[PDB]
Amino acid sequence: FQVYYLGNVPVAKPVGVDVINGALESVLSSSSREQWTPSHVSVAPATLTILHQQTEAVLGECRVRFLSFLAVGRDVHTFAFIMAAGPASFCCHMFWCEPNAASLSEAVQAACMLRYQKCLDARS
Amino acid sequence: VAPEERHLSKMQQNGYENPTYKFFEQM
Repeated sequence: FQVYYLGNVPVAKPVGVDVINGALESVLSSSSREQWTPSHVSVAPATLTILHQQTEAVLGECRVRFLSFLAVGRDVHTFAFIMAAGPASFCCHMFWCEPNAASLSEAVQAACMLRYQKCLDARS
Repeated sequence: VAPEERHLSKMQQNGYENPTYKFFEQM
């Protein structure tokens, strides 16, 4: 079906379902569905690229090695991941997924798994 | 418990810590 990019917000910690549900509640409170940006995520072990639906304009690109955490929200449509934007600086990227966030969350976990193996292969 | 719902509940309850970041962090 369809993914919507909800945007991103700073967060205080690199990990935690509490942190991502906090971020999702803030963003959900301050936007209406009409404002949500239709999009899709190009997932690779190196990077995730968030692309606008028709135009394919780049809305973000995130390196998988600095993704610290990801989760599905308490509402099953929600997906979020936390990026270590810097050593002590964390940014949460959030999505609404129809029919639910399962396939996208699992793709992004899979990128992290393959990227991690690369890190081990690099130093074997 | 469908195959979806098991992985799905874990994704909600626990999420997932990227071992790449945890690896590259220790060093």
